[PDB]
Amino acid sequence: QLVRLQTELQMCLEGSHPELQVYYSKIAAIRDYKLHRAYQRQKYELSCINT
Amino acid sequence: VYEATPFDPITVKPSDKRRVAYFYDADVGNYAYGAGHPMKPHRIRMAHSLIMNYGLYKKMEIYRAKPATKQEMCQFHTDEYIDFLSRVTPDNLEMFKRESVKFNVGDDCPVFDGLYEYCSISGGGSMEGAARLNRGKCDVAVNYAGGLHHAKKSEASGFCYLNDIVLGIIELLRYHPRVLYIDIDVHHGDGVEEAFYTTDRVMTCSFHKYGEFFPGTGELRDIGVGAGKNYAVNVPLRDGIDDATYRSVFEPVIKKIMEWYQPSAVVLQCGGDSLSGDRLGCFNLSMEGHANCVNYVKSFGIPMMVVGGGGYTMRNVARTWCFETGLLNNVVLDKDLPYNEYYEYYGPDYKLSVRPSNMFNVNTPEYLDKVMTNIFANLENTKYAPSVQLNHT
Ligand SMILES: [K+]
Ligand SMILES: [K+]
Ligand SMILES: [Zn+2]
Repeated sequence: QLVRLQTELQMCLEGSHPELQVYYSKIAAIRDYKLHRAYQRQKYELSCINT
Repeated sequence: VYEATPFDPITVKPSDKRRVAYFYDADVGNYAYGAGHPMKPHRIRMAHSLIMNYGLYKKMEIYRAKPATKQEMCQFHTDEYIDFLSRVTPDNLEMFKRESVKFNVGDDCPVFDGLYEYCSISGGGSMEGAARLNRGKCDVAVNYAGGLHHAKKSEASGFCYLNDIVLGIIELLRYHPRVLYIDIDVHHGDGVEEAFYTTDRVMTCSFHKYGEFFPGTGELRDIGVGAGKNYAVNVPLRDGIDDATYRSVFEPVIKKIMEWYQPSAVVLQCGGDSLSGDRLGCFNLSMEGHANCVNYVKSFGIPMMVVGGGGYTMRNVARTWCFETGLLNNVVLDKDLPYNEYYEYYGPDYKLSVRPSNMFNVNTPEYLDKVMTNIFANLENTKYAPSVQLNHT
């Protein structure tokens, strides 16, 4: 169990083991969402200044 | 002489179209009474925004009118009053302690930076609207920076410092025999009524709330003195009046005035302290109920001059003014507000709506029957003699 646990620990501290890859496709969504909101803000603001 | 009915969908009639001249001055929003005061000119600016972003500017003509001059102000006010207004600033008030005491200045009507300029803008817009109406250019003339109807010929009263409606009607009277003035604020339109009380050429008609209220005047038995007797109509009302009630009271009074007085230039004050949710008024009117008045006064077909007034919750005045202005152009707008620079202030669902509450209506079929019968009685001594050829008003 030492072999297995430290193999997973130093195979994970790079970023490849399952647990850290189940929280990374759950936070990239949050960042993508915030960025989409920023873009929509600017889109509405500029098309307001235009008119 | 009053039967209560349901409130019918407001709807523009296609047989008449107008030429709206809208007056706005990008400076006006920039003045502020003080820290906590309920009067905020900024709301006029807010309404402008919606007019731009709804696409409503494309059927009317938007003008800045030149500010009114000192000697155009002294057509109604005194020289001492106007000279005080012109010389007093928030910095030298200590050297006017007599005049401030003497002209009703200091708590309900303070002095801010830009007082005289704000007054100039209001008066200018009103007089230029009247003049353009005299020259046969426009049919309706809108000026939301004017309507400060509580000001006295020698006194500041009730957030108002200059009576621009008096100047407007004076300019309208150069070419017209008979001018009607309608006042649907929640307070009594007392400056205009005190100004035109002993004449028969201006008929004032107020729909206000009489009680332990402001200003304290305008009873059912105050109907004019001298040759102006029966030429001042008051409709006192109680709390809670809503759209159906208000419409059934408002329509027949106005229609009988139009049939008897036969005026042929209407001024319309469209104050907004008579809406549900206002912070000083106490009525329970919707946006459709407050706009059906405008629609009815417009369905007659004589030169109208629409002005502003009260409204102390900015959101609701802005929305109802934009909706009314859309209605003057034969356009029923859409309920979803377009994105604009004030896409706050419109919580929680961002729509073109003013919502009523459930508070109770203290006005019942007998009080109103009595009031309207007294009025219909007072309102038959105001016709024109049989030999007097008119111009089909
Ligand atoms: K009124
Ligand atoms: K009068
Ligand atoms: Zn008022």
